[PDB]
Amino acid sequence: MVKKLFFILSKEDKNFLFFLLVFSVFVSFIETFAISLVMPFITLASDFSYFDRNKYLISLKEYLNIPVFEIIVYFGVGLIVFYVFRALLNAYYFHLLARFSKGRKHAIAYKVFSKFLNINYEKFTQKNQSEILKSITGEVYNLSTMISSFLLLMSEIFVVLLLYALMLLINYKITLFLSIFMVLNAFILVKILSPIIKKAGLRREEAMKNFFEILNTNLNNFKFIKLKTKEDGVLSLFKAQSEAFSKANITNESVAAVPRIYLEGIGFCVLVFIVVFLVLKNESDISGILSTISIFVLALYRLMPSANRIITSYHDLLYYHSSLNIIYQNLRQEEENLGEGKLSFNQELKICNLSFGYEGKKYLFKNLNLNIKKGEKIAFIGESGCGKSTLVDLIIGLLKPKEGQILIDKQELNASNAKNYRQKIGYIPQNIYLFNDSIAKNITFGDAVDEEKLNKVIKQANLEHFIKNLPQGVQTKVGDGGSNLSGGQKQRIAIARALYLEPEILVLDQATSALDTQSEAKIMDEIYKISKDKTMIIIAHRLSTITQCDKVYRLEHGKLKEEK
Amino acid sequence: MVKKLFFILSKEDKNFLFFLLVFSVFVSFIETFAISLVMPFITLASDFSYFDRNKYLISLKEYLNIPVFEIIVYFGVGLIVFYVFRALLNAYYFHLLARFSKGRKHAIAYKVFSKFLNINYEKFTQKNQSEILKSITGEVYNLSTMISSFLLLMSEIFVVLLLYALMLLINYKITLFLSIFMVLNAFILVKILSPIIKKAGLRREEAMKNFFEILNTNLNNFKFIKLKTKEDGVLSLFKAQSEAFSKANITNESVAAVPRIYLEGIGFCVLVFIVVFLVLKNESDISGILSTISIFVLALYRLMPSANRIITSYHDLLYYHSSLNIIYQNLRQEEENLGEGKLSFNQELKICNLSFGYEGKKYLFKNLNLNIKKGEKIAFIGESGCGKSTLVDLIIGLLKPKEGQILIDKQELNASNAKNYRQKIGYIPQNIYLFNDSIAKNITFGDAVDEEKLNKVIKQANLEHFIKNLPQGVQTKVGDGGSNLSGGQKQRIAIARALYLEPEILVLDQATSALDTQSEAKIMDEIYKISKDKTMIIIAHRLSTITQCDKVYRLEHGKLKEEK
Repeated sequence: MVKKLFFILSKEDKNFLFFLLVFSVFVSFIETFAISLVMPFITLASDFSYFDRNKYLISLKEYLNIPVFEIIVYFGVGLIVFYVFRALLNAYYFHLLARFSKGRKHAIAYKVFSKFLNINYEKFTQKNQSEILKSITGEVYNLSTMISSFLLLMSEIFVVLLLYALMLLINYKITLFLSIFMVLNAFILVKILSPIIKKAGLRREEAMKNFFEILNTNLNNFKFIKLKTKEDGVLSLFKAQSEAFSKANITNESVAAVPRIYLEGIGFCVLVFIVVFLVLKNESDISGILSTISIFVLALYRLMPSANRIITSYHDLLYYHSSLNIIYQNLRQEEENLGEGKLSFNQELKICNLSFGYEGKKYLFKNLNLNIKKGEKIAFIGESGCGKSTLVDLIIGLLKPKEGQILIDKQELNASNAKNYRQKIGYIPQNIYLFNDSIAKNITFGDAVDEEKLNKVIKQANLEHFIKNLPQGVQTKVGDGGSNLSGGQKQRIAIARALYLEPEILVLDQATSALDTQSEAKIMDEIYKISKDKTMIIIAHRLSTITQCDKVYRLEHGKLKEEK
Repeated sequence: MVKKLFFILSKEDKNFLFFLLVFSVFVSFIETFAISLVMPFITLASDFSYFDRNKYLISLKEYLNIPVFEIIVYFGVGLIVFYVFRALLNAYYFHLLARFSKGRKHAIAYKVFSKFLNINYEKFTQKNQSEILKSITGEVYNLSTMISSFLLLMSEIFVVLLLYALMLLINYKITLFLSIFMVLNAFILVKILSPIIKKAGLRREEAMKNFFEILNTNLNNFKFIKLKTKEDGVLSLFKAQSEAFSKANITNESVAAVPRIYLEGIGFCVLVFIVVFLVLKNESDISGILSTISIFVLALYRLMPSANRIITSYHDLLYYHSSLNIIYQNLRQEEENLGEGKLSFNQELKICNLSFGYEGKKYLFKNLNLNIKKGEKIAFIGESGCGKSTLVDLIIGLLKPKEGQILIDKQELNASNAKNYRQKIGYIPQNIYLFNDSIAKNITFGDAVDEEKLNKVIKQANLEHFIKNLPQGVQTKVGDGGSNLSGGQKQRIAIARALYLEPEILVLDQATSALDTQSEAKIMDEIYKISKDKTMIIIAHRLSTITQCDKVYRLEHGKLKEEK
């Protein structure tokens, strides 16, 4: 269970979080060397005796150094300097807890999250977005506040063993009491209150997952649920998650408080009964139980949190940790920074012996071959998602062939020159999930504000007649989905976001002119004269727009053939 | 600032959280009536004197009730019964804190979140989804754990005033000390450590917002960012948020620990000055500072949390609270449960004098009139969003007219019979945000597993030839939006999710046959013979599919006219 922790925190985090245990264990010696001087400076204060008594204090007052006045000044100064050094120490030794916690929360989580970008786009498109986003958030904060209390458990147990090595080793009666009354409540809680708490924590984790994913599942299609506008759908579905997260979070945060209450109870009690046993021959009182009780109460309060944080973090480590590190070996070991190489598309692009499929799956290409010289302007009139959306995307640079090759000018561009060709093609998705911004955003997307490129693309895009019509112009709001940036605008901004990287493969990969019909007529002056410089791919199961193509591979069952 | 709190918690929560203050203030009298007996039972224990001395104990031992043996048994029993009643009370009086906190977290938040479903779909579509989802989550947990410590501040101040009303009212010297040393650190913290902490909290809130929204902004278009596959984009953008949330969360959680450290510091220091000032002839001492110091330390620890929780919750209440309750008066007061009425579409549907726009805004219709008998099968070659999506939607059942009326069989269906007509039309969005499920989900969506309806629709939908081709069939996993649930699959499932509510207005509101071209040829046997029973609306800026329509209102600048 603790493997994934030293497996998530790299050498940097390991070194700096291994020294932290030393800091907390060594500062417990300060909070037991400056805090266990209280009795001495309260018992040497009334009366001014003590130094004319006992072997130690009489062999110390016989050091003839001084009297009993300047010693109080010196001791008060060393105690306020010990307290001031204790606090000056506590600043950085409690302000590093947030560096470890919120650090990994907002360093590790980010690194591993965007680490899921080196993966093949297949499985990245074979897992719900709700699942991905719900994970990269609450689990991060949870395991962050769960890691930063699982290293305060050993410091307090070592400080308790170190408090017992002097006040119970020593002391003998307090030895038996600190080895019987600190282990008699160690099984009363960590066996009876542990399991049910763990189960509550797991139930809470599943509840959180379910909730997040469901709500985001009602989020993407805000419309059909407002088509019926069902308070049925809305209230009931959201109340599944509402009441679930309610009962779960509440039960968790309540059972989490059971520990400290039971610790206090056992403390004041296990005082009472043992006090009631021996009441017929005393006939003396003394101390010895004072310091013992104060120390065992302090230690009990310092291991109660160890217990609770254990119960909850044992439910939080099973959640992420594995699911966040294991999907980082089939996804980062993938198309990561080319492969120290690149290629050129001066000749043709041949497919040759395709044969691919999904992660299930059933093959659909099965030894398929085709070629296209750099400028052929091909088209694929087939089955879409069983033809178009699949074969054309496979033809891009993503989705490794299950038996193919694909050669750009006779160079074998497999998982090698991948990055050096991925950044060498267009897109234009017509139904593009544009993000709220200002017209020019995205447009250039990840380029820049090249103006000379911005304006030129804007005029190239047959959209200058609605951009000049805009209110703020190139900085005109877009909203998001709709958001006038629909087909007409959306797809203009799409061919434009596709002209922003320029060369050299203009795949349709969407809709033959998004929506409008004069668009295969008005963006043909962009699709057939402007775009007369390169190699264009077409996802047209329609007509018209392929009035300037050359190869029309019809993918029947179960192979392609450029009918033309 | 505390207005929105009694404005968020309804009468139920108000009554049950008003009694909580009484419970915590009255149990402080128990934790000061059972905890302040310690001295008495430790000072009457050594020696067995005391009762043969002092007016009180000698007038109490002269009660002749008993001796000094059975009294210890009785007192130990009442102390273990007071402690046991203290704990038995602490159970429910610490397990209601999670009921108030996690309750409103997972009751109030849900209620108000889905409360945003009664709103007009206009502004619900004029605000980013990232903004909506990032709010309905972290802000909920934050204000939940922020509310459940803002009511523990008055109980500890009232218990401190009640501890001072007996140990400092009384005591006189401890009166002056409890009115000077509890107010001298009350401005050292709540003026110097308050402001910067508040600013850190707000900075952290903004950071959290920015981060969440940004990451969700890279989430929706996982493709173009994998088109360039930019570790530039990925790492840099995500690192803005990473380092931001890092510094913010860490600074917040560190400065949040400043209070208790400074409280301890001031405590031991002040004690040191009180022990170092008067030290020129002592020789002899007493108590009076023991109980005083213990009590002021306990109270200081119990108001330190008051201070910190104040500093953070003052930054968390400004976040939600307002933004979560104020958008519940223009959004719930809206189309909420019809208006005790309904209507019938036995005659025609007239528009008459549209003239609508938005909240911006520049009108688009400008006095527009048109009518359509129930079965006309109309089409709008406008431009969508501004004509199709607009007119179709507006006259659909959403987006209140800015000057119109719309009559279904002469009945004025404004904001009244709305719900009784919203649940009386189709949809089919072609590019439908399909969830991750099993073919039949959604299909029926919010209906049921009507089988006789399920199978019948499935065969009606011209998709039986790919459903029978599926692996798990009607329970075939839909990937995401495909995967395999492609254009044909999506739009088949769309016309099908539209046939699931059946009658009576079959709007296109998307794509003239989504993608495929034999689809206006193969789903015409669904669009022109099956769908020969009702009134169909068409969002076709294309051709073909409107080979069976009757009115083709072309919306030029700036009005419509059924050219036909």
